[PDB]
Amino acid sequence: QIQLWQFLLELLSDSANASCITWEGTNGEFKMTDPDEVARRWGERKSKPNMNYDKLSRALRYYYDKNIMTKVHGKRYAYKFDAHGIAQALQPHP
Amino acid sequence: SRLANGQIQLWQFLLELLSDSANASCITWEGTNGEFKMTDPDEVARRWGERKSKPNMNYDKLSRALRYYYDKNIMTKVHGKRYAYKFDAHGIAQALQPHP
Amino acid sequence: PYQILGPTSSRLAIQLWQFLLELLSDSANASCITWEGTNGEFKMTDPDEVARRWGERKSKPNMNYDKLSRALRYYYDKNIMTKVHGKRYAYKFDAHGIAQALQPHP
DNA sequence: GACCGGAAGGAAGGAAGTG
DNA sequence: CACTTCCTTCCTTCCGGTC
Repeated sequence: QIQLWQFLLELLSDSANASCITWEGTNGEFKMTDPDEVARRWGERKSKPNMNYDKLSRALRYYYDKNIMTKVHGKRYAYKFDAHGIAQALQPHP
Repeated sequence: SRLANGQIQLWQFLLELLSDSANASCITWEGTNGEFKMTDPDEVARRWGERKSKPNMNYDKLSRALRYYYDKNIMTKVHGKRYAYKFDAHGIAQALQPHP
Repeated sequence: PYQILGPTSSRLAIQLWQFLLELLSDSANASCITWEGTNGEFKMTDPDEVARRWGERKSKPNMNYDKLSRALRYYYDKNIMTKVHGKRYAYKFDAHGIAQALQPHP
């Protein structure tokens, strides 16, 4: 199915959807400017009327452990994709 | 369990680590009746990955596996303690020699 | 409803979809399973009861919902039934799938 | 309110065993 | 085959907590 981490890159790529989500430079760093709006779409996308930011953020926090993306400290609605994290998952040395 | 004799099952693999106290770092017992605790859930998960050739394995995915054992009655959650699961002898007994 | 009881009772004259419609026949089993719309949509109101029974009729214990559900998950591509999106324990039969299985018309 | 992480359980679909 | 078995993967859907 459509994975969340993918569905975010679906909207980040389109600069017309800068109202809800957009990049913030650094290195693969991004922000949700309208947190509710993001969750609202990811809701309808998966036939989910209840899906809010809390339920979405939970989904994102699992990626801290999967080592896909990390939370940008202090900065509100700030999540940064982890290159090394993703690189250590497709070039592993057990 | 030594009475085992497909691949290793999680409930089995855990009893392998529990038997040896060299692995007391990440997993260990907590009183009688098979109450056990994971003292480093991260470590346990990583080995269950090593054993099943699956480097991605993390608690969320491992833990989900344990939670399927509630209907098999193979092991149970200790509600009080964090990262603490209790085995069920009768469960693994019925799992090995089922009687209709 | 009555229309769907055509296929079910004609095959009754043992696969899992057959057994599910054997449960939907009459009622008193409404406690565990029943219909939504008579299009095909149906819900399991006690999933773990449906399971317990299905295991009993096949003479195999340790038959939970996950093991039953996985069986329904293979019916997706055979086109015997489909999932109802965002409805806990809700599935929908495909008449055109049951058609091919009862009568082969290539 | 944003943020953290258990914990439960759904739902999908691989992979190997059943008989 | 038509499942059964055992997951792995990916989340919703609650929480009781920190800040």
